[PDB]
Amino acid sequence: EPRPNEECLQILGNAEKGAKFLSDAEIIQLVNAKHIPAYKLETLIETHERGVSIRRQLLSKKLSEPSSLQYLPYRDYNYSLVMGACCENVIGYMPIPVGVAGPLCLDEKEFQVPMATTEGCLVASTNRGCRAIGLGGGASSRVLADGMTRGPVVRLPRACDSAEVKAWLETSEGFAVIKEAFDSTSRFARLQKLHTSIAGRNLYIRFQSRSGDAMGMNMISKGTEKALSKLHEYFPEMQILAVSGNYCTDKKPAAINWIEGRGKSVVCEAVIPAKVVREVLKTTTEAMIEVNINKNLVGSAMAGSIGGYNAHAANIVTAIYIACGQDAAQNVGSSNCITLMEASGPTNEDLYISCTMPSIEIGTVGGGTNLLPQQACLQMLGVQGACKDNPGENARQLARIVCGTVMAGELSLMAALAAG
Amino acid sequence: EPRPNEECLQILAKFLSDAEIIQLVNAKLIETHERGVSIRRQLLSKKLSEPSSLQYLPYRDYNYSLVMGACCENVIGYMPIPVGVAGPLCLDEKEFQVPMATTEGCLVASTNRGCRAIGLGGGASSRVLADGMTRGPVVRLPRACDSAEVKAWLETSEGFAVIKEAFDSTSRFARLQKLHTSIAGRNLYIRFQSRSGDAMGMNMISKGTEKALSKLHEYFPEMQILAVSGNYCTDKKPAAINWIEGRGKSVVCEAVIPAKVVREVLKTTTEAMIEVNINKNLVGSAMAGSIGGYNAHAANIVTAIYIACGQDAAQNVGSSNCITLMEASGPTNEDLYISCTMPSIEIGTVGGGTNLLPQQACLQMLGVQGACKDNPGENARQLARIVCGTVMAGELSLMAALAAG
Amino acid sequence: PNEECLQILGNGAKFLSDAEIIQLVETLIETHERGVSIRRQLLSKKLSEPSSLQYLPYRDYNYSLVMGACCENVIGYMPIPVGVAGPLCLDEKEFQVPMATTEGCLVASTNRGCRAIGLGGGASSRVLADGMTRGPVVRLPRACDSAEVKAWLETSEGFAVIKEAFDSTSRFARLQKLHTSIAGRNLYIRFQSRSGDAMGMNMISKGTEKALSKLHEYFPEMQILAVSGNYCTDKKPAAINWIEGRGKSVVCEAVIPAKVVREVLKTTTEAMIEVNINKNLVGSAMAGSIGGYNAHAANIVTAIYIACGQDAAQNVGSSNCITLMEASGPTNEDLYISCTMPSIEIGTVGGGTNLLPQQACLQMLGVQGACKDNPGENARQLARIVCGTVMAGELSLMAALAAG
Amino acid sequence: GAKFLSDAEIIQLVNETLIETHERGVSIRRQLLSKKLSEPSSLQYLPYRDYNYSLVMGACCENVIGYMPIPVGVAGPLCLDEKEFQVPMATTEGCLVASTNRGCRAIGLGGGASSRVLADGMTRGPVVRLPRACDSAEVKAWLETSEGFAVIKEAFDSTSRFARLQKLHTSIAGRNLYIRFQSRSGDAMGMNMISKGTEKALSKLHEYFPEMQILAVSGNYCTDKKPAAINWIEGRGKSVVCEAVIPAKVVREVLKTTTEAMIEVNINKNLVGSAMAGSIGGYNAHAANIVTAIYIACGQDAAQNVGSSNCITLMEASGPTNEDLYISCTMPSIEIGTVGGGTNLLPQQACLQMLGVQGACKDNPGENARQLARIVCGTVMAGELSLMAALAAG
Ligand SMILES: CC(C)c1c(C(=O)N[C@H](CO)c2ccccc2)nc(-c2ccc(F)cc2)n1CC[C@@H](O)C[C@@H](O)CC(=O)O
Ligand SMILES: CC(C)c1c(C(=O)N[C@H](CO)c2ccccc2)nc(-c2ccc(F)cc2)n1CC[C@@H](O)C[C@@H](O)CC(=O)O
Ligand SMILES: CC(C)c1c(C(=O)N[C@H](CO)c2ccccc2)nc(-c2ccc(F)cc2)n1CC[C@@H](O)C[C@@H](O)CC(=O)O
Ligand SMILES: CC(C)c1c(C(=O)N[C@H](CO)c2ccccc2)nc(-c2ccc(F)cc2)n1CC[C@@H](O)C[C@@H](O)CC(=O)O
Repeated sequence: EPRPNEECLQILGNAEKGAKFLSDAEIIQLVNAKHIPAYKLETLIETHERGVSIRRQLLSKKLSEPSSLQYLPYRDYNYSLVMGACCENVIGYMPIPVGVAGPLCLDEKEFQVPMATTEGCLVASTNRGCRAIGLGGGASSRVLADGMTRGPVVRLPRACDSAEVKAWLETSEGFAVIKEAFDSTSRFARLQKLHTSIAGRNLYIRFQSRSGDAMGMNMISKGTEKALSKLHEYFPEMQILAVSGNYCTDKKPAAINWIEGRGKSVVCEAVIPAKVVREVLKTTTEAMIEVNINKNLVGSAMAGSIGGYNAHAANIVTAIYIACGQDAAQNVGSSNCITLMEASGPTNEDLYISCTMPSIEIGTVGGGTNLLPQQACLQMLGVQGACKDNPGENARQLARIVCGTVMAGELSLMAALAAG
Repeated sequence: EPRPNEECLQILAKFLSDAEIIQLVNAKLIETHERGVSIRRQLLSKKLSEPSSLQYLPYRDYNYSLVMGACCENVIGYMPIPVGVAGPLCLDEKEFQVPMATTEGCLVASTNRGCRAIGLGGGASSRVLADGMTRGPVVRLPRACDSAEVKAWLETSEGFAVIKEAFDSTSRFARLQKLHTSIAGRNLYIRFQSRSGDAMGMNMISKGTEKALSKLHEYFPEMQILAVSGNYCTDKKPAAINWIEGRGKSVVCEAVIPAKVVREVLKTTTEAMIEVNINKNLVGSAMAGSIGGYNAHAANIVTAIYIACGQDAAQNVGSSNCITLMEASGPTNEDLYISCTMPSIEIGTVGGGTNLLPQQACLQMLGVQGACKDNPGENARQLARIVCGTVMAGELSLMAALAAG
Repeated sequence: PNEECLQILGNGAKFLSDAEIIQLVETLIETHERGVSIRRQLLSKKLSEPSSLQYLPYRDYNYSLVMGACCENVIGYMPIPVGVAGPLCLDEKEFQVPMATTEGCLVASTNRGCRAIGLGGGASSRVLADGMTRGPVVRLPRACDSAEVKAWLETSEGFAVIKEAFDSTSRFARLQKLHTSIAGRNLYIRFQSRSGDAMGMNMISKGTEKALSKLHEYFPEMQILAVSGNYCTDKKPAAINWIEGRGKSVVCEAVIPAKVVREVLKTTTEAMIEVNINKNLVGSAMAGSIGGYNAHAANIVTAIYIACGQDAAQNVGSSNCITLMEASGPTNEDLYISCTMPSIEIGTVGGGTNLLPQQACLQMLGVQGACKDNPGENARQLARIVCGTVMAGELSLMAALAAG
Repeated sequence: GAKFLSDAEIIQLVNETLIETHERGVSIRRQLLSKKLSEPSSLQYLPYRDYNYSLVMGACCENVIGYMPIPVGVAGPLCLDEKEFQVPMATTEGCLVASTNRGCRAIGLGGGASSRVLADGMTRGPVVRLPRACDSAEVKAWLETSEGFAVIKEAFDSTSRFARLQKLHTSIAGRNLYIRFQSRSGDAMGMNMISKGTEKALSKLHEYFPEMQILAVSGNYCTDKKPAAINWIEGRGKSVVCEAVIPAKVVREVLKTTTEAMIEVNINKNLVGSAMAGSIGGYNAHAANIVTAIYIACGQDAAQNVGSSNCITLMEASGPTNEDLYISCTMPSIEIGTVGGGTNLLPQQACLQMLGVQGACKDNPGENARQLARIVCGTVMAGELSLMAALAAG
């Protein structure tokens, strides 16, 4: 029997009763009367799972089809780590199939690479690329740079004033003061040379710094706030218009990420014997190079691409990112890649391949990497959490694995297009 | 208990044990699909440096029937992505509860705040401006003089009619629009474009493209199909051609937020919002050398909806293309007009990950699951409008947070 | 005098002296050259060094065709050295290409590239498209309204009305399919049309003004914000010109025998291909280039443009070029080269092509003025010559870079 | 020997240095050229007599058959940094000089413009190649150390007095390494000076990495005379900014428009319009018109208008009543000089002398080139003001 709303408020308020005594229908009555907020259903109710169940029932009534959420799962999931960290207004979870592609022979080691995707043939094709690399002695990679960025926009009264601030940041003394404020916000914060650009009285400042094993967006944002506050002391007429003025650039296509790099800049390479190209990849070295020149270079050129000189790097990046608790929206910039191919060896029949990815935004701590299922996929690769002995080594290793797996995916798709 | 290799083969699955099946694989089929995943996980665990790595990677009680031979291979489980709800989104005199699969804290709550501002301001209106998935093969003739001849042939009415007949014959939803061609010496990049009903249409347009190129091969036997995709589509890479010509659904959305609502809900002013939009989304993206990235975080919303609704999440590269504009509005010039224009939303409600039941639950929330029989492509066009509208909600909230500081 | 100078001017200016007219301070003065002299004297007193104008020439130049047409506030002319590179063997013909430049070695290097092409059987070119553009921005009250205008222009009926207004302005005004693009309540409309032998910026601007007035009849709430909303795009870098084309889209090609690559170009075919891939494709890609997949197309375009009375500011878009190179022939030692230039903005009538010195350089190439029997043939031929000469320039410079 | 022989004697012998005199050498080359043209009378109105060919031969042009007169107009005074400039503009486009002159008048009545040079450094961007990507990565890291950069900086700076190497920018593409050398070049544009420093620098780098192959001294990473995002973001040559405030009264009477109309056209044309067109660095009306006209008049490399005209034009409301028009133009890659190339010729030096920037500034190296870059940016702003007013007024 559904009790009145006045009586239900007294039971929940009591210390030795709680929501346990109230029913499903009674809690739904309190939320609709604005006594209890729907987004705090986890804290008020005895368990996290029951809070999600109540929000699903509230949502179902609003929908045109009441049984819409029937096959959206929610039970037996660890909501404790998601609440107040990863998601709000939670109505369940979305299971994404995870396949394995390996072994990927990279830097004299072997990796079993997890790939969360619903695209048919993606895992198996990437697996074929790994097999070709394995029979060809393996791949080698190098991290060329490491530093997450934030690109605020500030505004001085005049262009003459903004020019003065740019010159001030360029002196050794001015940069030293701003570096002191930036680095004071975190243990891993080490500010590199600034990258500034004027647009009239506007000034776009590109802060860059390592962030341990974190992706580092929040850490670099906090350091940027303290740095601009210190700059405000020397220039009180400056106005911080936005902590992100799209000069970072985060989650949008931008030539600045392609040229300067953002996060981890990485390069991989391998040599596939002529026999391996024929038997595994069902093509030739000559055919692979001709498709790479006219698709990945000339084709992308005709399309007006900036940073998209590859076949499907975004497929591999997105799959690994979802599996390993990364920010999947950062696939925009993280998938930037140029794939090159040429002839090699004594008879000029072997296929040299390289992929260069200047802006892989990645981390093994914080965000979705705090969740246990996501940590399982990181644990496969041996990069879960922060490396204490060498800060940033786990995040750098994951970036190398992404670049190497992208190269495996490039080998297989380009071989499929060449053979027809 | 473990039997020899000879005794295990004569019996062979249900009779044998889990330990015996592992011995058969290493020596150099399964009853249920769930059991097949379990055997793959045990073999994988021995190869890893930490054998208990897959402990918290779930796999049991998941419907693998629709995944095997369709969506994923070498399957070792599934990855649960938390789904949240942001709504109601008042769009075209309707109300939508938008599912958002993400692990970024505050994304769903912030998008929900943007929805609240739109709802208190009378709502949003959107229009689909274009619709047509593309494929951009590269072919090659002996000379540039020959590739020019093929370009001119495709430009004639009768030449285009022959290629359109071959293309449209592959599917009942296939309707070939005007071709866009581009020469690079003896190379010729042909951009086929066509509606695909409610499907995203990559497989449908690829099939029509192969038949179209085969027909072109009859008139020009010296032509060589180098690649069915020559990166002129362009699929899953940044490209100005998608920005200018469009790819999939081109969409526009708009709303007017009362000055009262900008102050109380968004904690800012209309003047501050316009100033940040001009200097971040236009001038800022311009200084960064952006093509199509004239927005705050469209990619966050696109990606979250895409994962929840069984889309190709890798297509967020081009689908996130967006320009966000803001100006003063109303009789006192204090209200905030906002528009978002997304020329290349690549989306669908049939095929791929939308065949799975959990993904279909999120599509069913929006009322766009499956193929619309009475009006082909209506559900896919509706989902594209919902994405553009939710992106606009996300733009309002994030831009308000940046302006306020 | 002071008062007497005004009375004589009422009747003429020939009776008054140079110092008298300056005391007071085009149509007032009798001759055109005399008007330039008085303007130079007034300017000299304003300069910190009045002797600056000493070596800027002005006498004995035909100012009749420049006044009220090509330049204002004229104080003389700037002599640009003109050299000749050729013969350029193009489409079974031979061309002597004039090149106005002050860059040392440019003409001689381009001349070497021509020599390589000529010993290898010659080049062949094709015009792929033709149509100058104008890209206005209009504005409707809402995005729902701008979408209504876009759909209306896309129908056969709505396009027919706008095409009729556009085509009524000029003989050569023939409107091709429109290319529109929405940005909220804004609508950017790309009008395109051939323009005979003229570059066609004034002709397409007149057709666009009439087209937007006719569009306002059907949509009275529409506001023409600007006749150019940078969607053309004219004289700025833009991916739309690269993809859709602007003016003449052209391609050239040639096979250079292996012997010619060694003796004339002092390099090999293999060396040339490796530099082309890693400089013009990969190098330009790393630099974030849109349409700049070449060595120095801009050098050749600019030089020919100044010599032949073109708008040299249009080298921004006209120099768009992708240069490709691969192995060729039975032994795979011959060098196949092609250049593709999708947006050569060019003309042989109007503007600086009305001046006699500029017409001399056009007459060398056989493309001066309008082709009567085949309208647009002279402008198309000049675009083919530009693309062919660019290819000559690519061959020589790329060979110099490969050899080190 | 050559002086005694007639014009007709040398021409019939065939069917540079031997002629001795310059003008007669151009005359003989015109006659040989005439017999190859379908219309030999084409050269009639192409002038050549009475021109100083002494500075052109072996410096600026080859196979010379005359000169091309380009009309030069004057737009001014341009009130810039408490000074006044009469800006020469070589063009054949009707109304360009007069429109630019109107923009100068609007700036003059509004108190004048102010400019600042933000950066200075011509670049060359060679491509080198190591055997593997691991090797090219090693060279990148070596150049990034303080000791490695010091050795390369020593070889670069030894080639010239003005050669002072700045921080290198490198980019890997597999086994390729693209290295962007940058340095001031006094008052010269500096393409020749930076190329010589780059050659000696790569030779020193080869001592430490002998398997390195210099594929090309320019690998299109400079980037010279092609559109490139690297020039827009990092700058090339002179990076400059200008600004001015135009009173509401001046916008109405001189420019025939309003401040509100000018800002709306600038937002929707120069920002949103250029954005829709897929532009990188083309956020302006016609900076290229002004850059090209000044460049041809002042002996610059006109082909460098590709990168030099990169410009973003911004406009907003200003003043107490918010009715005045603030304008700014930012041009990050003005490639320019007042010594070398076409600036060696006397007519071109006349136009440089009008602006007071001809030749090399002895007391302050690079001051004349910097001043001319400020004048270009300021004149571009005048051109932006006038054309934008014409479009706004319809
Ligand atoms: C990525 C998967 C794997 C793939 C493959 C592929 O790799 N196939 C090989 C050979 O069958 C393979 C090998 C082992 C196991 C299974 C399959 N072929 C295609 C494909 C389809 C239609 C079409 F018209 C062009 C390519 N795709 C989908 C391509 C898309 O995800 C990005 C693509 O569109 C990006 C681009 O190339 O522009
Ligand atoms: C949208 C999310 C949640 C968000 C918000 C945000 O929406 N905040 C408001 C106010 O707190 C809010 C309102 C209701 C509920 C919860 C939170 N503020 C930031 C943020 C952080 C640091 C920083 F330096 C710049 C912005 N972010 C991260 C956005 C990023 O994913 C793309 C962003 O980096 C793209 C860009 O603007 O460049
Ligand atoms: C075309 C001109 C003449 C040229 C040549 C050239 O053609 N040289 C050959 C040498 O055999 C030649 C042949 C016959 C007659 C005379 C000279 N070599 C260079 C050059 C200089 C320095 C340097 F570091 C990189 C190239 N340049 C300057 C080109 C520039 O205007 C655009 C260039 O910067 C575009 C680019 O490649 O990025
Ligand atoms: C600057 C020149 C002179 C100019 C002017 C101009 O300045 N006009 C004013 C008012 O009449 C004026 C003031 C004083 C003296 C003489 C004339 N109006 C146009 C023009 C023509 C057609 C058309 F459809 C759009 C504008 N143009 C041509 C500009 C072109 O070279 C680049 C332009 O196309 C770049 C662009 O805006 O996209």
